[PDB]
Amino acid sequence: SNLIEVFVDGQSVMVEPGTTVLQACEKVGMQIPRFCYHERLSVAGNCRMCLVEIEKAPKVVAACAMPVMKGWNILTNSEKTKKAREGVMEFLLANHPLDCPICDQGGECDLQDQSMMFGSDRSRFLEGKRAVEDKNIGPLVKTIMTRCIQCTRCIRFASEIAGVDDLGTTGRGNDMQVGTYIEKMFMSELSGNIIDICPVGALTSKPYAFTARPWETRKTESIDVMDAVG
Amino acid sequence: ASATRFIQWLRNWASGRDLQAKLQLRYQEISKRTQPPPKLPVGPSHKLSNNYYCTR
Ligand code: SF4
Ligand code: SF4
Ligand code: FES
Repeated sequence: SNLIEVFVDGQSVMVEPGTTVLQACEKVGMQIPRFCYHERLSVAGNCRMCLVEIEKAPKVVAACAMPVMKGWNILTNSEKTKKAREGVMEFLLANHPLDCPICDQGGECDLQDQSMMFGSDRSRFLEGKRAVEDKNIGPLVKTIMTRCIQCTRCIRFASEIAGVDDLGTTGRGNDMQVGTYIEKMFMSELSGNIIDICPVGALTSKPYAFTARPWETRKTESIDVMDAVG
Repeated sequence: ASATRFIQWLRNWASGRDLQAKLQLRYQEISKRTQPPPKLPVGPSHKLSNNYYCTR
């Protein structure tokens, strides 16, 4: 009654038709490294990190794009899948500044956790590194666009859910700046969520700025007051 | 007497051969400030091509 039997590393799993490769892997317990995909946001194949090789295929498909059909043996720990993750990680960090001490995000950073586990130990890189002029977005959100990995997640956030339409890609190749072209002071509702949407230290809270690192502060669960929804 | 010539005969006489290898023994071949700045060699990595973590 609308269920497809497919294999993740040779293990049987039942899924609804229309679901993505990453959605099927979440059912068994697997988690493919990602940068664009979000549970609440839409689907885009920008970064091409969530590469997972399915057998009897010449090219490796992304976990974002492909919907699961009948009869697929998704191999997560094959020789080509490991080389795909190690490859793109080196491309992502070739044009990204050495800012981990001056970065507002510490242990929470998505680039840090993934590059240690999935990426290579050393980089081939010798010469390059692009530098991006920072744009003052608002007094609530500090913006250093040098660290941005042009993942296109905040642009989708402002367009589809926030519904403000200010952020956008301008330029081609290396010279691509994420943000408002007209230098407009972006202030609206849900603007304090775009700091949490961004996986890297490109967008961060200006009132918080620098106080503690993610690992240093002890987390405690509470319901927020002074709000109707709670 | 504090003269080394006569004393060296006494210490050699009283059980076992001495003369060489003193108690202090920090006179010659003790290099101060170690050496001129050296270059530390790299292992089987560092040199590019076929340096995948899939193999390692
Ligand atoms: S975004 Fe992550 S990897 Fe990049 S400088 Fe900040 S902490 Fe380091
Ligand atoms: S600012 Fe952050 S969320 Fe926006 S495109 Fe860059 S990395 Fe992605
Ligand atoms: S996370 Fe799937 S393409 Fe970027």
